[PDB]
Amino acid sequence: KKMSIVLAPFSGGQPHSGVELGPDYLLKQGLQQDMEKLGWDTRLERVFDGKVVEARKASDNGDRIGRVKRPRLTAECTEKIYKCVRRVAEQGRFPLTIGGDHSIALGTVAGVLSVHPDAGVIWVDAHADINTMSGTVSGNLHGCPLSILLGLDRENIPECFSWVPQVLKPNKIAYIGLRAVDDEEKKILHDLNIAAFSMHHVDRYGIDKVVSMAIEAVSPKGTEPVMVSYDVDTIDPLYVPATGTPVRGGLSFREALFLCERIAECGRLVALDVVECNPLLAATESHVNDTISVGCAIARCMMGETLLYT
Amino acid sequence: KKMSIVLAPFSGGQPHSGVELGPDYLLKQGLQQDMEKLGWDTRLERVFDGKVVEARKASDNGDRIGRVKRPRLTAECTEKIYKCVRRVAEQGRFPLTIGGDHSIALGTVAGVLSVHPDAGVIWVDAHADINTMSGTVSGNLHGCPLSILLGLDRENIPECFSWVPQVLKPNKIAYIGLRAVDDEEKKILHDLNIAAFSMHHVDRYGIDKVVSMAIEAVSPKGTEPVMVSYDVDTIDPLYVPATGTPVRGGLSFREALFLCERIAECGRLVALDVVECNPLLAATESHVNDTISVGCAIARCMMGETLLYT
Amino acid sequence: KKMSIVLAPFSGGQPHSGVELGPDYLLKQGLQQDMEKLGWDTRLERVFDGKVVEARKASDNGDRIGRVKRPRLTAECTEKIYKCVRRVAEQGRFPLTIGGDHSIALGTVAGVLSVHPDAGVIWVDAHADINTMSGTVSGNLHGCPLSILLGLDRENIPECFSWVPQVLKPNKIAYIGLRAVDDEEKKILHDLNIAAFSMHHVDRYGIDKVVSMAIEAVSPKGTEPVMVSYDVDTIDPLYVPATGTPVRGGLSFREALFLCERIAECGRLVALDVVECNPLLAATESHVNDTISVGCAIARCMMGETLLYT
Ligand SMILES: N=C(NO)NCC[C@H](N)C(=O)O
Ligand SMILES: N=C(NO)NCC[C@H](N)C(=O)O
Ligand SMILES: N=C(NO)NCC[C@H](N)C(=O)O
Ligand SMILES: [Mn+2]
Ligand SMILES: [Mn+2]
Ligand SMILES: [Mn+2]
Ligand SMILES: [Mn+2]
Ligand SMILES: [Mn+2]
Ligand SMILES: [Mn+2]
Repeated sequence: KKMSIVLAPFSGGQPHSGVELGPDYLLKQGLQQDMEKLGWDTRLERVFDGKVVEARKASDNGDRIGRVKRPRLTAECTEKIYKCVRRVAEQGRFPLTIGGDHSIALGTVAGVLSVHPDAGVIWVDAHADINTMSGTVSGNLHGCPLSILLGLDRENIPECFSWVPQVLKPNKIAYIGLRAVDDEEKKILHDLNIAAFSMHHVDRYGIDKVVSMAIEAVSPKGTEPVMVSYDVDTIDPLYVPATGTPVRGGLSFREALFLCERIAECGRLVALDVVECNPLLAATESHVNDTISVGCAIARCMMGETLLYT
Repeated sequence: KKMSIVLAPFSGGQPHSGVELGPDYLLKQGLQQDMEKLGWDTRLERVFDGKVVEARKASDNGDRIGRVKRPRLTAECTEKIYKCVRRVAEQGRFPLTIGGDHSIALGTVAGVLSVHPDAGVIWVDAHADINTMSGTVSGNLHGCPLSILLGLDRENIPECFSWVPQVLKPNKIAYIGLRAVDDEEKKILHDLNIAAFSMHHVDRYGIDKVVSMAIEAVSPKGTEPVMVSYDVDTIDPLYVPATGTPVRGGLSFREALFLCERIAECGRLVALDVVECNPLLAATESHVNDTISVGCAIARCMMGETLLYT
Repeated sequence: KKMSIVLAPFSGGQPHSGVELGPDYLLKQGLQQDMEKLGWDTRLERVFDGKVVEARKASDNGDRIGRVKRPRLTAECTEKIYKCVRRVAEQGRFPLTIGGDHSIALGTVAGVLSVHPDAGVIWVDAHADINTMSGTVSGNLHGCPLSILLGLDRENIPECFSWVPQVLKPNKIAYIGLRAVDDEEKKILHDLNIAAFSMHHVDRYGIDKVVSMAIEAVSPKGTEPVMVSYDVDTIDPLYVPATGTPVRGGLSFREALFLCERIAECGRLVALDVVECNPLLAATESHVNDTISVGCAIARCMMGETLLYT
C-alpha cells in the first residue's frame, strides 16, 4: 500500500493564475497526513518549481501556435509529469496527482496508461476538455488534453507534443457531470461515441446509477484498472467557489463525495487527479477553505474513507 | 418552425410592482436571439403599453368587486392577451408568453385552448392559483386564473370576465411543485380530483417520474398537444430570489431545467408561459441576473436546448 | 387526541449556552397554536426553570467524572424529564419534547419506553450520540445518551445515573442521516449491529427508501409504536445554521420535512423530541428564524401537516 503524491502546480493551460497554488494548499490542509491515516505509505514527488514556471508564463506571451496559448510551456511541463507518473507506477505505487489546471492530466493519463494500458478513465468534469488545437476557440489548453491523448486532429498538432504516446481509445473514457460542452466538442463526442453522462443523467437517474454506468462503460471484462481525473469545478460553485471556470447546476457536495465512495467501493482505482483548485479565486477565507477541504475530501473518500465502520 | 414571443408586462393580478418588467429584462438577456439560435423563426407580439397600464393600476384603487382587486383592469388586459395568443396560434405559430404576473395565463390558456381545445395543461407552480372570486382571501387575481378558466363559482364571477371562453376541464390540468396551497384550494383540487404533484411527490419519486406522471394525466390518447404555464417561483428562492411570493423547499435549479428537457423531449409542447419574474424584487445585480437568466434558461430548454449533441 | 408539550431547556450536555432557549423560541413561533390547528388538544409541561439551571451550570465547573462534564447536573435534570414524560404517557397523551441539547433524550426515551416498552426508536441525527462515559473524547454528554440507555460500559457509569431504567435494546434503535461518527462509535454500532443509515444511504437510495428501511428495522411485527428523537443538526447547516455542532453534507430542507411526513404517514408515532436549536448561535435574524421555524415545521409535519388535501 504505497502512494506517491505527485505535485503539479501548473497554470499555463488557462488564463487565471493561482491554480498552481493548489498542491501547497491541499498539503497544508493535511492531505498527506490524511492518506497516512487511511493507511497509505505516502511520499511526495515534486516535478518542477511552481514559481519558476509562473515567471516563464507571465512573461513569454510569444508562446503560441494559432489560438492555442502556451503550447511549448504546457508540453514541457506535462512531459515532466508524464515521466514522473510513469516511474511512480513502474515502482508499483499509487499516484495521486494534485493540480494545477486540467492540462496536467495529459501527463497523468499518459503516465498511467503507460503502465496500465488497459485502464479505463472516468473524467469527472463540467467540461469535456476535448477541444482540438484547431477547434479550440478559447485557446486555453486545459480544455484540450483529451483531444491530444486521443490523437485527434493529428495533423495540426505541433512538435512540442510529439512525446505524447498514443495509448487512449474512445471506448476507455467516460464523462460524468457534463453541462458546459462546446459545439465542437458535442460533435466530437457524438462522432466518437464517447460515453458521456451530463447533469441530465444525474437528474434523471441519480448519481448512483450514473456512476455504475460510467464504470461499466470503460470496464468491459469487469477486471480493468480504473483511473479518475477529478475536476473540482464539476461540483456546483456554491460548494466549490474557488475555481477558474464555474458553471451553475453542478453536483451537490453529497454527490461529489458519494461518487468517490462508489469508486473506492469498486476496488479497482489505480490513479487519481484532483484539479482546478484556485485559492486566489475566492472572496472569503471560507471560499478557499471550503474549496481546498473539498479537494482533500475527494481524496479521503476515493482512498477508502467511509462514514461508517470499515 | 415559427414562433411569436408574446410580451405581457402586467402586474395588476398582485400587490408588488416590477413584475411587468419581466418581458423587457428577458428580451435584453437575449431571449429572442436564443430562440433564433435554437432555429426558431421568431417575431415579437406586443399586446399593450406596460407603463400605461401601470399608471391605471397605481391610481384606480376603486377597481374592486369584493376582496378581488383590479378585476376590470385584469379582465381588459387578459382579454387582449387571449385575442393575441388566439391569432398567433391560428397563424400556426408557437406562442411563448413572457409575464407579468400569473393572471396573464387566463389569456394564454384561453387563447391556446381556442385553437387546440384538446391541449393538456401542466401548471409548474408552488401555488395552485385556483382560488375563486368569493373564496380568494388575498384578493390578488394572479392566484385565481384557473378557477375562472374552469368556470368555478360561476355565479359570483363578474361581467368583465364574460369574455372568458369555457374550454378547460379538470382532467386536462396537472400541477407540479406545489407546496403553498390554501385550504380553500386544497378542497377544490380534491373535489375536482385535479392531478396535482406537490414537492412531496418530487421528494418521493424524483422529478423524472413526476414529469412522466404529469404528462400522462393530461394526455390520455398519448397524442394530445401540451401547454406549460411556468411560474418561476416554483424554483426554490435560493435560485429565483426576484419573485413576488417565494416559498422555501422548491425545485432545485437542476430540477427546474431537467423538467423542461423532459417536456421538450415529449415533442408535443404547443405553448409556454414564463411568469412571475420581478427584477425590482431583488437585493443585488446577481439576484436579478440569476432570476432573469433562469427565465431564459427555461425557454431554451423547453425549446430544445440540450447539454449534449442534438 | 391529547398532547403534552414537554419543555426541556437544558444545555449541560454540551459546551455552548443558548440551546436552552429552544423551548421558548419554538413556543413563540406558535408551536402550540400549530398543534392546536392540527387538531391536537395541547397543554404545556414545565420540568424545571431554564435560567436556574444555567446558573448551576455556569458556576459548578467541579461537576465531572473523568472527561465527562456535568454528569450530576445532567442526571438530575434528565431524571425529572424521564419522570415527566413517563406520567404524560401514563395519562395517554402524546409527548412532544422540545430541547435543549440531545442529552435530554435520556429522559425522553426512558420515559416513553416505560409506557411503551416495545417502541422502536428512530434517531435522526448527523451524530450517533452513543459514546460511553469512558470512551467519550469530548466529554460532552449530549453525545452519550444512547450508550447510557443501552447500558453500555455499565461498569464505568456513575451513581447519579442509576435511576436510568434498562429498557432499550440495540434492535429497537435506527439512525438516519449519519455523517459525523467517532471511531469509538463506529466500532460500537458495528459490534452491536445497530441499523444505521448514513448520508451515504440517502445519496444511494434517496430519503424515501431509507425512511422505509429505518421504520422496518425497529418494527418487526409491523405494529410497534414508533418514537423519533429529531436532532435538527441532521439538516445541512445551510438550512439549520443555529446549532451547536453542524456538519456539511446534511439533509436538504425538503428531505428533513419529507422524512417527517413519511413517519406521520406511518400512523404509529408515539413520541417526538426536537432538539439542538440554539438561537444565540446565529449571525442574523434569518439564521434564528430559519432554524426555529424549521423546528416548528418538523413538528407540524410529524403531527400530520400535509401539502395537499387531508
Ligand atoms: N476548465 C475547463 N475545463 O476543465 N474549461 C474548458 C473551457 C472550454 N471548453 C475550452 O475549450 O477552453
Ligand atoms: N403568486 C401566487 N401564485 O402564483 N400566489 C398565490 C397566493 C394565494 N394562493 C392567493 O390566492 O393569492
Ligand atoms: N451534537 C452532537 N450530537 O448530537 N454531537 C456529538 C459530538 C461527539 N460525537 C461527542 O461525543 O461529543
Ligand atoms: Mn477539466
Ligand atoms: Mn472543468
Ligand atoms: Mn402562479
Ligand atoms: Mn406561484
Ligand atoms: Mn444528537
Ligand atoms: Mn447531532
